[PDB]
Amino acid sequence: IATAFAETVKFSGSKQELQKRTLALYRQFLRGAPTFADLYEVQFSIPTIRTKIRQEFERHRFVDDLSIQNVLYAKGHMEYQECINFWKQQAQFLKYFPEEDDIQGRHQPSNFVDKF
Amino acid sequence: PTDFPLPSQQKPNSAVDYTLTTLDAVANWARQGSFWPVTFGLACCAVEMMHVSAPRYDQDRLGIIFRASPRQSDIMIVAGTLTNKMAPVLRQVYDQMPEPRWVISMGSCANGGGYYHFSYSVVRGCDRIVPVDVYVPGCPPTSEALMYGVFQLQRKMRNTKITRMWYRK
Amino acid sequence: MNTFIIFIILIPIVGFALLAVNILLAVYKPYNEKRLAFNAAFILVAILFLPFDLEISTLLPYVMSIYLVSNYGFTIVLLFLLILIIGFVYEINTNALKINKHNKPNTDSL
Amino acid sequence: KGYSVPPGETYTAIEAPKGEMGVYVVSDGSERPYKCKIRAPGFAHLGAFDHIARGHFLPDAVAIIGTMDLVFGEVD
Amino acid sequence: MFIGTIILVLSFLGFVFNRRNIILAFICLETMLLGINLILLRNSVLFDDISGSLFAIVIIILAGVESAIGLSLLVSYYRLRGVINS
Amino acid sequence: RPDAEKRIAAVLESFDKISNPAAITPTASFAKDLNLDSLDTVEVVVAIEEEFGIEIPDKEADEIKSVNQAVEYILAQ
Amino acid sequence: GKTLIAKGTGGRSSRTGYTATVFGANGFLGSYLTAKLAKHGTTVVVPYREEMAKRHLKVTGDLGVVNFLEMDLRNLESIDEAVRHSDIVVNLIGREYETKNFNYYDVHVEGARRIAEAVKKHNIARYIHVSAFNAEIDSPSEFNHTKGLGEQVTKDIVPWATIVRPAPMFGREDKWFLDRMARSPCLVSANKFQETSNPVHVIDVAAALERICFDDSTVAQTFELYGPQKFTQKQIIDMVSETLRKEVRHIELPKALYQAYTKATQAIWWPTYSPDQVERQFLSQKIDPSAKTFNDLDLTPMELPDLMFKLIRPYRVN
Amino acid sequence: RIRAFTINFGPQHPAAHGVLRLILELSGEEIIRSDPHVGLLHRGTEKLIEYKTYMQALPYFDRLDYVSMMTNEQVFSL
Amino acid sequence: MIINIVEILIFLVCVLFSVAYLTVAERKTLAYMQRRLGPNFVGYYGLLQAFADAVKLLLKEIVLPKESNYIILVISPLITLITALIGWVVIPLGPGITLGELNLGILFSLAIGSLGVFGSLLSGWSSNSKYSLLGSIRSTAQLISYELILTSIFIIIIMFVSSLNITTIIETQRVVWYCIPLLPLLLIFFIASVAETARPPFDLTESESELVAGYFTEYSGSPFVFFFLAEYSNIILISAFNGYLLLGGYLSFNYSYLFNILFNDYSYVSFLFEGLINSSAYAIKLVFLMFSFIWVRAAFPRFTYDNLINFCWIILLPLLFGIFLIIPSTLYIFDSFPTL
Ligand SMILES: CCCCCCCCCCCCCCCCCC(=O)OC[C@H](COP(=O)(O)OCCN)OC(=O)CCCCCCCCCCCCCCCCC
Ligand SMILES: NC(=O)C1=CN([C@@H]2O[C@H](COP(=O)(O)OP(=O)(O)OC[C@H]3O[C@@H](n4cnc5c(N)ncnc54)[C@H](OP(=O)(O)O)[C@@H]3O)[C@@H](O)[C@H]2O)C=CC1
Ligand code: SF4
Repeated sequence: IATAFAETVKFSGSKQELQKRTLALYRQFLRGAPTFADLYEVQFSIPTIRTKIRQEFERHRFVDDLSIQNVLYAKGHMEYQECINFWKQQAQFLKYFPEEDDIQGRHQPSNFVDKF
Repeated sequence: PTDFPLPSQQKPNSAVDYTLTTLDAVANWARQGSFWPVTFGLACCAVEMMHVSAPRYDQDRLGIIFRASPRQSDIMIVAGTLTNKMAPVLRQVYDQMPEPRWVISMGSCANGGGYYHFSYSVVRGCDRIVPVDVYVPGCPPTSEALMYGVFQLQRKMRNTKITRMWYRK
Repeated sequence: MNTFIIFIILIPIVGFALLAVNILLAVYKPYNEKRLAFNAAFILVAILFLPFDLEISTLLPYVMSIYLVSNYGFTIVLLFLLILIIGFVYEINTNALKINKHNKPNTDSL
Repeated sequence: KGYSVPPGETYTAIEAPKGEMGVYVVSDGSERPYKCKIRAPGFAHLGAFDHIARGHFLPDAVAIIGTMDLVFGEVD
Repeated sequence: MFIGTIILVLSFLGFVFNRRNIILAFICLETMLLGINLILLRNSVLFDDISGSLFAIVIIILAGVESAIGLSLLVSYYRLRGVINS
Repeated sequence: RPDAEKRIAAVLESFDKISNPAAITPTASFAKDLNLDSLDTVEVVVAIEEEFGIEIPDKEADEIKSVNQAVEYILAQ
Repeated sequence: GKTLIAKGTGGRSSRTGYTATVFGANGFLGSYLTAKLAKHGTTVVVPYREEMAKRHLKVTGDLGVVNFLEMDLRNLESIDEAVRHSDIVVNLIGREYETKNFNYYDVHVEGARRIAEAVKKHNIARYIHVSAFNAEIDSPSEFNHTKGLGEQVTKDIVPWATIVRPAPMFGREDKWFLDRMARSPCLVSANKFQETSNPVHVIDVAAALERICFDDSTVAQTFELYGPQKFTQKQIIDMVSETLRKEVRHIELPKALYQAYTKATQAIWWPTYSPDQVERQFLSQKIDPSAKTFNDLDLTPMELPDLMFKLIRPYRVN
Repeated sequence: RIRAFTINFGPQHPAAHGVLRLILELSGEEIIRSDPHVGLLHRGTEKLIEYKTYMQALPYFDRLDYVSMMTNEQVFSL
Repeated sequence: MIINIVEILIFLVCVLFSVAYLTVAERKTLAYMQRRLGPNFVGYYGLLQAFADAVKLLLKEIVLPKESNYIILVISPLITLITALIGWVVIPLGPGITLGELNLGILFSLAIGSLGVFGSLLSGWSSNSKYSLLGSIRSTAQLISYELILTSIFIIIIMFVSSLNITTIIETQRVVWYCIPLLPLLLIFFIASVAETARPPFDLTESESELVAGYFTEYSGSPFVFFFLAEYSNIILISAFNGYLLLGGYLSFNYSYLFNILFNDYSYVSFLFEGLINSSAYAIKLVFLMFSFIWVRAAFPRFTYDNLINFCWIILLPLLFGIFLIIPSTLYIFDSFPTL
């Protein structure tokens, strides 16, 4: 009998309509980025948020089936729902951000020789 | 300068201490006497914790009068199992807590993960989160057990030797 | 001097004393991690608090010298309390919060 | 090896003192249960809480938690 | 009567040069009504028993209702309790 | 209108992936003229609304394809 | 000591077998290096002196990777016991002030000589000794004089002496680099009110010490950990006061008039601002021309200001 | 129109025997919208007894509802 | 000059040592009332817990980046100075004939009990938390609304007095045991007295973890012992203030001491004894009063703010205005008015 930020679940049929719907989702998910940086007090900048959001949607550019893209849309809008307020905490929130290199030391240079 | 008198000294163990054992034991007795926690109280082990507030094994015969506020607290009894979801809230509670702080891990689940320990959503012991000074074993440990851990913590407090550690013993 | 001025002067210094004991020897090392809304009954209570204080301030000299005004100060203050109590019978009719959401209407069909 | 359990489904509810507890068990026909789903009044009454709590104050809500037996070790 | 005129004048030209914070102006206008009583009370003390101090207890009882109407009117300097606006 | 699109051709120029600002004719396309992604189209739309401190509805974000449309909606305040 | 493939693994409790011992480590720098050291499965003997301060180093690893021993630099036997079983040993040690029981001598010279004698008596590979920036043999900051003597003693015996000279450090709870910026009731010193030098971030110091403490082919080299770019002066105070409060309030007092507070400092319960710090305010980074740095051990330490944005941000106005 | 704010009700000790994280929104200190938030304690018994035997299952099973223990034992046993 | 400073040190150590052991006293009597035993372990007998707890909780001292220290480092000292201690400036029947107070008693106590309220309000003003300061405004609103019907009833009981200096009430009340025997609105004074110094069955702004795991601010350290000591000291002061006017000092055995001291002493041997039994009388009238506070702590639960303002501005106050529509009336009827 309520919402929190108007999460709706109704998957359309046509892939064009799903395209437009994910597009508007991307706009809200991008617009909330200074609200995110306010809310969680990250070290990095707002353009780091924006390039990583763009990275996350380019992870699923070439997914064929609209009947997979439905639940991908639900995951996207739902994690927008859990990010637009303070359900997620910053320790929960840094699981998207492999930010620093110096945690690792010297490591694998993706050569076979240094697997050994 | 450039020379050194300082010889091979004892361990932190002494008896010749003028006035510092007395003053330190007074302050340590004050800290050892009142001793209130804040409840964090997550599960069944909190039911035994509130059984220590029951009249059979009363807290207030010792001084344990817990407030519901992490600044007014001294020690932070983690009881119940500890989810993956909880643990940042627990460490944030732990940080807003004044510097003479200790942690009691009440309950087997609270230390080394306990009876679940093999969940995706449980933390394998609060040693992954907060530093702990007294463990308390077993699913739900007895009210006897929690008070025995409390007296062992106070027995640890009786060896804190903080004032003569300012004197660098 | 010498009577209670000592008390109202000693006491602020005792307050600063028990304050300024532990400002030095408590360990600080502060690590980290350390518009609005309304109602009418949250405001009008304290607004209407004030006149009913200072009518008691009005009443206080009368109750100081209740004597030297006999048979007549009684009449005047009875008129004063009548004029005030009608203000009370104004304000009894309205001041309460109202639960906004509780509906009951009967259901109809075609 | 535990023991043999015949296959199939069942569901069984008794009134625990917090409400109807249901246990829904799909047994494989083997040593170990292929599915167990609990059903908790502390997971349903908590679900109803928003529909009940509207039009109150916060110290109303503190009492109305305790009325419907919200001990959250019976959530999942 | 230096003691009351000085606080009255400073409250007054504080109420003039008040290009910040409407409520500081409002309380300077309040403190005028106790800058005036330090004039009135010491004139009554230099004179007599209750002639001007009756007016003093009047202006105290009425300065209460001054601040009461001023608050309960400042609440309505806007919309009421709170809504969308601009 | 005047020098609003100065600010817009400053923001889009400050935005990357457009190596030729001489290719930015003002009254020109986004995805035809500069090969902007449909994702990147509304990305720079949100960049534009964030620069002017203004908030747009959904259909106003739907209709924008060239910046003359954008300036024409900028004109609404 | 011989090992397997490299340092950086991909999972905790995939344990190494390297048995390290870190002196000090209750306070400032020794947090983050044992945080990097127990993160990747190494046994750490961390000795201590105060029981209530050693606790928050336990949660870095789970089991057997943190241990407590009751050392004291007076006691030979305690340090003797402390590194019987060790494999590598670092000592970050040395207060920035004398105690009521310690000279500046024999907190990193004969205090260093005892533990290095224990190293030579135990044949411990990979002894690493930190020492201060600007570690001369000249007088003017007898702190620096004593660190130069300490480096001399650690090179007298034990050619296994990787000496590392970090710059003024920069991290959370900076002892006298940002606590005198953050709390800063009236930061007032520096007769020469500018003219300091290189800052280095603390997790970069810890990464440098981590990437030195495991690889070989670096025995007896000395390192200096330079600031990345800026080598900047007290004008960074202005960047510190780029945060809106600007409460920094440097009042640039005379030199000999400033001594009295430092001579007050010996009487106090807690340490404040002892005069070798005041003398180091007249110094700068006497940068070694020949000492290997982050570029030698393949690191790039982070810059000052953008990291300072994260590092001081509880302390804003609104 | 309505411009309402929100609070978090209990991190640790609001109601005893409950980690009652309740994200609760108020206009006039009226609970116009209520969003209980539970699930902090998802210890995952529902997964765990899929790999345990039936004799092993029961001391998982009264860890749910820890104030009515052997009744929960009894409903599983029935 | 030397006698009065050692006087004031004796009286301060009495009140301070008093309010120290009062918290142990109430915890013991709650515990026996809760069918258990209180602090029974501390040191030498078990009378000592608060006297060690004070030394305990000094040594904590946190500050908060959401708030200026300059207000919260002083605002619990404010109510420690004014609300707790200089309410005793009136020497609320310093239980002999004599006091440490010159005159003009009751409205000084009124003024300082009035002065404590924004000590509570500015305390709750802190930290700029949008869920906190509304709770502060709640606390202060109910606090002033029961201040008003302390005020408007102890100004009407002095209508049987008309003299405003402190003692004249007490010498007036020894004839009738005037305090409660002529009027039982003591009880509503008592139920007013739990609110204006909230150690109550109301507990109202102590929504301890209903807010974000903190109730007032959690200003722990020396401000905590300041707030704690000042709340308990406000309790024993307002309890004395009840035992001052509307409960009686000077128990009737001192009125009968005409039939006792004339059978005990010859002629004025340094006034050795009568101040002691008079103090005994006032002390047993005071601790027996606050024993009912420690009852009502553990008898009836919290009291629901909207109903609390219902309980102020709808019921008690019109009954009150009736009750001083009759106490001016009835003495005017029956015989006459009091002089001063
Ligand atoms: C006639 C000849 C004499 C003439 C002089 C007359 C003087 C008489 C003395 C004063 C008269 C006493 C008046 C008492 C006022 C109390 C009235 C009252 O409490 O009303 C109840 C009211 C109930 O709430 P509500 O729901 O709004 O009521 C509507 C129901 N349809 O409100 C409530 O919610 C109840 C809350 C009450 C809280 C009380 C808490 C416990 C107090 C008990 C401790 C006192 C015991 C110690 C003192 C006793 C000493 C003997
Ligand atoms: N301005 C600076 O501080 C700079 C630091 N350095 C070097 O980095 C090293 C580590 O820095 P930092 O992390 O801040 O050091 P710490 O402030 O953390 O202190 C070092 C630890 O070792 C303890 N310790 C060891 N031996 C003694 C002893 N004889 N007497 C008293 N205490 C002793 C200290 O006290 P306890 O015994 O109580 O545990 C302390 O806990 C420093 O020694 C310094 O030489 C270099 C550049 C700049
Ligand atoms: S330790 Fe035992 S009693 Fe506590 S929550 Fe875990 S299973 Fe329950």
